[PDB]
Order: sequence, then C-alpha cells, then structure tokens
Amino acid sequence: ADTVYDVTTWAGATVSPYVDIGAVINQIIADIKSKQTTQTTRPGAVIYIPPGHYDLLTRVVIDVSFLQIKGAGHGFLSEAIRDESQTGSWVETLPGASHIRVRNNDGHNEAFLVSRTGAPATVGRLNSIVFQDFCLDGVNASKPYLPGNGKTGISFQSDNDAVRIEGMGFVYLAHALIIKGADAPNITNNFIAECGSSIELTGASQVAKITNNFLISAWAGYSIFAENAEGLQISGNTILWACNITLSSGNRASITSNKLLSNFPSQIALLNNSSENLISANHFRRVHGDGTSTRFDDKFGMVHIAGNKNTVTGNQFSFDVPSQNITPAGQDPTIVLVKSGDNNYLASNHITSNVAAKVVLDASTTATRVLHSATTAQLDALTTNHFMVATPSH
Amino acid sequence: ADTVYDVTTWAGATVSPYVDIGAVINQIIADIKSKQTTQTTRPGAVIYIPPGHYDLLTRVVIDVSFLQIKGAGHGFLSEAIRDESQTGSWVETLPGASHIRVRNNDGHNEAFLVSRTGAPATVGRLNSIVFQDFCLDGVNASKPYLPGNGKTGISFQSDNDAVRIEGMGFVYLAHALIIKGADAPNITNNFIAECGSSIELTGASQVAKITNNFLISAWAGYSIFAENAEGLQISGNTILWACNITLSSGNRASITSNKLLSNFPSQIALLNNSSENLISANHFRRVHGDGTSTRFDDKFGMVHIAGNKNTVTGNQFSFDVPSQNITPAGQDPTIVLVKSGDNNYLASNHITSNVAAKVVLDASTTATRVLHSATTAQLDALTTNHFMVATPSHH
Amino acid sequence: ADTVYDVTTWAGATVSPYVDIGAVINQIIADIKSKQTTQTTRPGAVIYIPPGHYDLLTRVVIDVSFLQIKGAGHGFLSEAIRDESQTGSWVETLPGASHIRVRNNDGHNEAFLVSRTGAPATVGRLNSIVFQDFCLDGVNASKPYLPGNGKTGISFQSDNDAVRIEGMGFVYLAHALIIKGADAPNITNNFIAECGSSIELTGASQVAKITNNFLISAWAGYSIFAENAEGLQISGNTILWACNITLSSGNRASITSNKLLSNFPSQIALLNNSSENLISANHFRRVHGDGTSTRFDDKFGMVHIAGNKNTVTGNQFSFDVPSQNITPAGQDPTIVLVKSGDNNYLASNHITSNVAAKVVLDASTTATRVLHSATTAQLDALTTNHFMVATPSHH
Repeated sequence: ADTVYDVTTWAGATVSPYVDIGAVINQIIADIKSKQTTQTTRPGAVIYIPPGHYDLLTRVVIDVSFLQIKGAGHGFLSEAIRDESQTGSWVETLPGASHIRVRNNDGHNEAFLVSRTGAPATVGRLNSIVFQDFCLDGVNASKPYLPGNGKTGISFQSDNDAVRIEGMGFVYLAHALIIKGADAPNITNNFIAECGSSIELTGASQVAKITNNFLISAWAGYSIFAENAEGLQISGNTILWACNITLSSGNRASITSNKLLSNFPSQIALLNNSSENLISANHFRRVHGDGTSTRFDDKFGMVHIAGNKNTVTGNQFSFDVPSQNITPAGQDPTIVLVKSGDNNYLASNHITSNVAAKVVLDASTTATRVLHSATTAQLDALTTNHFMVATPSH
Repeated sequence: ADTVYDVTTWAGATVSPYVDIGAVINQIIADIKSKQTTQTTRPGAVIYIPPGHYDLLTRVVIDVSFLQIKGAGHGFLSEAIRDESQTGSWVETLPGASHIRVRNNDGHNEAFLVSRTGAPATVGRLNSIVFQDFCLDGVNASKPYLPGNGKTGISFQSDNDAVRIEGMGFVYLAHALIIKGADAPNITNNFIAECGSSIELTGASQVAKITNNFLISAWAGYSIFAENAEGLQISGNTILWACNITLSSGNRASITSNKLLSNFPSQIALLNNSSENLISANHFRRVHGDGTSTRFDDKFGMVHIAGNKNTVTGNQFSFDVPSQNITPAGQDPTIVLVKSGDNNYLASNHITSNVAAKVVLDASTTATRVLHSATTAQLDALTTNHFMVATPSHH
Repeated sequence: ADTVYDVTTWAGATVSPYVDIGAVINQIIADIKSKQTTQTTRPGAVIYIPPGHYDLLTRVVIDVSFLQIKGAGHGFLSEAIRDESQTGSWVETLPGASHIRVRNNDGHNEAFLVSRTGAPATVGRLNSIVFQDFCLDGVNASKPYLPGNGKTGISFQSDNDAVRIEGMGFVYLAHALIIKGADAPNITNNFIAECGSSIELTGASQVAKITNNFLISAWAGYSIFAENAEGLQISGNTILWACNITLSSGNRASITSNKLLSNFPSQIALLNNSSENLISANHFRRVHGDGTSTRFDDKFGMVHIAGNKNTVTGNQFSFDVPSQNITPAGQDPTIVLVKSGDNNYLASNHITSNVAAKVVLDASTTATRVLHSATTAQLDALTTNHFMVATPSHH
C-alpha cells in the first residue's frame, strides 16, 4: 500500500533525512494530505525511521489523525554521564537506534508540534496519533536542563483523543512531552531521562494513562505535571532522581504501584484543591545529594496535600537525609503535609526515616484521619480537628 | 522468508482486501496451510495490514497456531460523539490506522473466529496467536450497543494457550473480544470503547492477564466478564463509562492498581461463590447521567460480593449521584454489598460520598471483618456475625 | 537504509539461518561493525527474524549498543504438556513464531551473550539493546529444568544501561534471562515458562523494572533473583507454578500489584539484610502438588524476611496444602516468617488457610508491627519485642 513510508527510501524528499529529518517528515505529511483528501478517506499512514543518526533542523507539524511514527527502539545513552567522563575510548558517545538529534534552526523550540487549527467541534480533534520506539535527543544540555537548552520533544497543542506515546526514548530536552487538552492519552513503556520535565498534561485532561515508564527528569521541573486533570491513572512507573508528580486542580486520580524516588521534596503534590485522589501501594524514597536545590524546603512534604478527601494507603515512606542538610535548619522534615482541606485519609503507611520526621496537619485542615500511618511521635497536628489511631509505639 | 504477508501486496489474493479483507486473510491462511503441512513444520506466519479502510464481508477462521495479524495502530475515533454531532467540517469521520470495517454478509456475526475442531487432547490447542495494533469497527451502532448490531470483533471458541491481544482498537461492536477456554491469555495495552462488552472470558479460564487497557464499554454488558476464572490478574487498567468487572465463580483473582469509573452500580461483582479474590489499591468513582439504566439499583453496590474470603484493601470509593437520581428513592446507596459468604475482609478503604452511603452486610454473611473501612454511620450490618473496627468519626 | 537486516534475506550470510541462526547473526554483527566504525557513527541496527524454525548452533555475542533483534511473537507452546501427552494427531508439536531452537554445539550454555570487554568507564557500557517478540526454546528438558539442559536464553555479562526485553517467549531453558550489572533494565510483557529460572539480576543492579510478565519457572530456581539490587520495581506480573522472588541484599524494592502463585514455600524471600522493601497489593496463593520438593519446608514462609524496615500491606495470603503434605509433620505452616531484623511492618493483610497457619516472629527480631494482619491465633511471636493490633476474632 502507499500508506507506508521509510524516511530513508522515500524518493519524494528534497533533502536528506540525515541532514534534516523534520523537512523530510513534513514533506511526507504533505504527500499524505495530497492523497487522503476527504472525511472518509483519511485512514493515516506509517512513517518508519530505521536506525541512524538524523538531524532535525525544521519543526514537524502534524495535523493528521492516525499517523504512526515508529523506529527501532528508545536508543538511550546517558549524555549526563558522558559529559562528566573521559570518553576518548568509549565505543559510542551518542544515543542511537532511530535517533533524532533535535537541532532546530527554524526559530522554533519543538521537534514535533501536533496541532490542528480551528475549533475541535467544527474541524474535529486529532485522534490516535502514535509515536513509538524512537529517540528524541537535545544533543547538549546542562543540569537541571530547565531552562536548559529550551528544547521540546513532542508538543500537542490542540485537543486530542486516544493519542499514544510508547517505547520511546527522550534525553537532554527541557520538556520531553507536553500534551495540551488530552482525552484518554496513553503514555506507556517510555524511557525519559536527563530532561528538565518528563510529562506535562497542560490546559486540561481526561483519563490520561501513564504506565510502565522510566521517568528521570531533574529538580527544576516535573516528572508528571497535570492541571485541570480528571481521572489520571499513574501506575507501574519507576520515577527517579527528582520524582515530582504535581496535580493542579486534579481530581479522582489513581496513583498506585509506582517506585518513586527523589533527592528533593514534593514527590507528589496535590495542589489548588486537588481532591479524591488515591495514592496507594507506592514505594517512596527521599535521599539527598544527586544535585541540590532550594526550590522546596523539607517542610513541604514528600507528599503535599491541598485539597479534600484524598486517600493515602499502603505506602512506604523511606527518608534518608543527613540532619545537617535538612531545611529549615533544626526543623524536623515532613513526610506528609496536609496543607489544607477536609476529610483527607491516611491509613496503613510505614514511615522509616533516619531522623525524626512528621506527618503535619495544618491548622486549617478538618477531619483528617491518620490510621496506622504515624506513631504519636510522627504526628504534628496543628488542629484538634483530626482523628488519630496511632501506629503503636513506645 | 515466505512467512510474511501484506494483505495489499500479496499476489495470491483473488479479491481486493479493501473490498473484503476477510476473504484475503482466509486465502492467506489457506496458502500457509498448503506450505506448512506437518506438526514440526508449522511455525506460523505474519499478516501485516497497512493503514487503510478495509471492509470485511467474510468471517475469518483461524485454526493455525502462532499467527500474527498486525497493523499500524489502534485507530480509535469516537463514533458515539460523531453520531451526536454536526460533522460536516470534521477532517475525519471514521476510525483509522489499519481499519477493518466489520460488515459481514455471510450470515456470521464475528470478524475473526479463532477455532479448531476436535478434542484438544487429540488435535492440540491453538497456541500464541497474536493480534496487534489494528482497529476493528462495527461501523454503525446505537447505545448501549447490546444487543446493538450483534457484531463481534474477535472470538476464540476452542481451547487456547498464551494468546495475545495487544495495542488494538475496538469500537462500535456488540462484543469486542470473546475468549472461551483460555489459558494464560494476555490482553494488554488495548483501546476498547463504545462497545456493548469489552472482554468476555467464557466457559472457563486460567491465569488471564488483563493489563494497561482502556475499557470503555456501556451499561448493558461487561467491561470484563469472566466465569469459572482461576487466577485472573486485572491491573493498570482505566475502565470507564460503565465499568463492570463481573466474576462468576471466579477465584484467586488479583484486581489491583486500576482506575475504575461507572455511571451505574456493579463496578465489581463477585458472583456465584467467587472466593479469595483481592481488590486492592483501586480508585472507584460512581457518578450519574452518562446514560441511564435500571439494570441495577443503587443498593446493588459499587462492589458486590457473593463468595468467601475476599479481600478489599487500600481503595478509594468516591460516590457522587444527585439524591433525586438515587434508586430506591430515599434509601442510602450501598458502597460495598457483602451479599453472602464467609470471612470476607475489608480494611483501610476510604469512602467519600455526596449523601450518606453504606457498607451493607447481608444477614447470611458470617465472620466479615470491616477494619478502618467504614465509620459507624457507614456500616449497615444485618447480622451480629461480623467484626467492626470503625473508622473514627467522633472526637 | 542499510541498518535493517532480515536473517533470511541478507545476502552476506555464508550459512543458512535455519541451520545456524547464531552464525548468521554473528555475521550480521560483523557487518555492522565494518560499517559503523567511530564513536559518533554507531547508531546500531535492526535484525528481523521472520516466522520460522531456526536452529542455533553457535553462541551469539553482542557488543553493539542499540541493536534490536525482533521477531513476530512469543511463539509459546507447552513442551511440558507435549512431553506427557500422546501427540500423534496434534496439529503442532513445536513452539513457533520466530522460533530459535537453542542447540549449541560450541560447549557454551548461552544462546545469546551480551558482553563488551574492558572497563565500562574506559570503553562504555552496552546501552539500550532491545530483544522483542521472538521465541528462545531449549528443545528438550525435564522438570524442574535445573540442572536440566544447562541452556541459557539471553545472558548480559558486562555492565549495561537501559536494556529492554519485551514480548518474548522463553521455554525449556535452564535460565531464561540473566542480566549482570544492570542499570535501569526493562523486562516487560514477556512469556517465560517451563524454565529452571526466569529472571536473574546478578552481580548488582539499579532500578530494574519487571512488569506485566508471565513468569512460570519451576521449583529448583527463581522467578526473579536479584542480588545487591537497589530500587527494583516488580509489578503487574503473573508469577506461577513455583513463584520465588528472592532478594539478596536488595533494598528499596517496590513489589506491588502482582498475582503470585507457588506449589512451594518462599514466594518472596528478603535475604541477607534486605531492607525497606514494599510488598503491597499482591495476591499470594500457596498450593501443593504441581511437582514436589523439599528445598524448603513449610516453616520457611510464603514470605520470608531477613532485614529491616520492610513493609507488607494490603495483600491476601491464601494457603491450601493438605495437612498430610505439610512439613515438618505436625507443625503449623508459616505465612510470613520474620526471621531477623528490626521495625518490619505488616498491616491490613488477609490470611486465609485450610489449616492453622501463622505469622512467626523469630526470637531475634525487634519492633515488628503486626496490625490487622493476623488474628491472635495467626500470630506465633517468639519474642515479646513486637506490637500486635490483632485482626478481631472474638465477640
């Protein structure tokens, strides 16, 4: 069929894909649109990227539904370690597989912009676009990569449904993946590392599914940021270095069965009246020194709750920070800060810390339940309006 | 090798795959069988479906193990929203990617029937058939799609081992996926929506794995139905609209780490003595109005338990139904109904509801434990044969 | 591009891949190295294996980063059932899809060895090698497959980063997958069955992700073995037959949302001071008779803890072993043995057993918390240094 392209064999390109794969992909998209021209004759296409090193100089703009862009793997190599190492004898010094080097010279910061102009009720949303098994690489960057090199890997900026980002590698980008106005996106089995932020669901979203990823962005941004987000599912992920899952007016999320590690506070922040979110069966680890920051002090919380009726159950909170590094100086660090809200619920969580640490209930909070989720020594209730069933202690 | 086919380039086809891809795939299967003729020379084959709109007029019958049918993606587009919208200016009005329009004219309701005749012990089971990354579409349908258009996407009707359905899209079918007699099936990373039922594991099954799917079937059928199911694993799924996981004599299931939402009761029903099942670390949301039904009333439960020794831990139960829409009118809706059985266990669950709501223990139940899983006001125990450690509510 | 190979069409092969696919893959690797000759011109390559039966006689050695070896599916067929059945009329008697029959004639046990010589700081690690969707088959083996046929599927034996093993089938191997010195490996959506051990993370590892697999290895080995392992994440798996997850000096693991079943003790063993590991929202099932062994007695525990500050929450422990088969004879079997360590935490777990069974706290342990995770009759505390909040049992 004529719906399958390989960027290196397609004879219609005016430029080499190794020199500018963005131009080649834009030219393929123009070809698709010249062939798929009515409401009922737009099934989409496959663009395959074989293993190779490809510069992108021109931003790709996608407004075609059901486009699959697929390569041979995530291609990750730690450019952070490379850039602190003597690499003269390294067999390879670049990320690989189907490797796009994001090197825009066109005035834009995105490698891929997924955007349709026009009101979605009138022209339709962008549907079931698939990015699979290739590598997006910002080439050069310094920690913590935000503002960094200012490069974005994939940015969806118009309303979309059932999009899919799977098996990809993202490295040395200020923003790996940004999806605005996402409905049922699937972000699964990716390897995102040494990036300023990993996943940002902006504007609003419904029922995003974020599963089975490595997310290893640094301390100036977010591993997962989601605003006006209903029904987020975050599970099966390994989120490292500076794990920061922030919901801003996010509700009815299910954040379960993840391995969560940060060298900084705010592993999960439920902000701006984020309510009825479940945090269950996660391992939380707070350590210190892989980078340092004063973005947060250690009273912010490993988990920070500003909202109602959230549920925190069955987790481990493991905290190991030398006392001399804890801020504000002389203060006990906070495991969970219930900053504001009503009827939040903490049950059956195990707190293991190298120094005395606390679940803090702000004086404004009401009806918080803390049930086998803190010994008496681990609870700092600044209001009598709470219910405590202590974890047994001496 | 000669084991790789593309439905649009294979020269042996006597009909266009755009006109009847079912006939073309059947012709490919006959070709495979003519070349793979002994029990040690049947490694199977791959059938690739490039992006395109393909009508299926003839049911495909698969009785070859290790067949892979693969496309370019799940191709979902909401035909339900289309059919309630003014679409004259929409860029697309059809689902896409590798898109099969299920339009049987052969008197059969399935697009794909996976079935071998004979006693499995004699002729062997069907093994490790792989459906990946294509779209099955019933073309036209009306809510709640059951009985609907009667169309079925994929139906396995003989005993099978290690089959795999991954990355697919299913839309506008009465039944997306039916697997009868499945051992260790893998149903993962699919997008099933606007179907009557999503996944039906019929007859019996052993250790089915249902992970990382979107399941968005409506209120007349099941998101997941499984009868005589041992050892189900259901995790990492987002199940929406009319979430209904029903086990019928299912035991030792692990139902964990799911996002579960319905506009109706019966998000999980453990029926017909379903025992020793774990329901842990799930978010349950009950809302109202995206469709309405009287299939269940609000006393049925968000979770309904008829069986022994089940375990319900670390969940959130969030309930928001306007009082005027609650039925029976005036009665408190039920969050968990323990309808029958012995030694069921609820612990460390949080119930948040817009009206007073209850965990109900039927009079027939024995030795139920309810431990930090209901305040006193949230428990309606109809037998003294229970143990309550209340979620605190009085200072 | 010239970076995509098909083992059956590449004209540079001097041996048929059906006779020795190992030689052909080695020849492809040599070709890649001849074309990719500097540290900025080594993006890697794809090697595609179409459906077919391929003998491997020569061990493959991979020292190229970003190599993808991919086939058409996991290809599983139960050779264990085959070898106890009358198969004369079976349609197929071999595993299939992209089927590598591991038949080394070179005195090595590995089908695939992934190894670079030289210090990783000097020559680099092996990065992001991808094995996807093919079948590695040891051809003939007897239970429990260790020592068995001594065959290993894939073995990484030099330090590696972000490797990926996905969608594979492994069958009838002594060791399916071994990874030494793994940093952020991804082992996902595989089908490993009728092998001695499934996954072994040797030497040391950091943040391995083991998700969404069927792991069905037998009772002489390990489903998941990990030594000096920091930050393992094990979730969404169905682990069967002889589930055994053993950590040796492993810490900060997250073992959640799994379906876990064994006919033997030691479903999870946290050994040699394994600390701050989470075991949450898993279904544990212990049964008897699908093979028998005395490797462990029933006092070892379904979960065995030798370490500090571990967390066991929201699980079900379901135990069904006939009393006449329990060892030592006349003794109550152990559900969780806290063998050594401080401040371990058990909360909100449901224990269901056919005979009296116990959480046992060794006399050496300190500050164990058992909170709604055992009735009085289910706790055998051999030290007074513990905290008990009993699961209620008396009215």
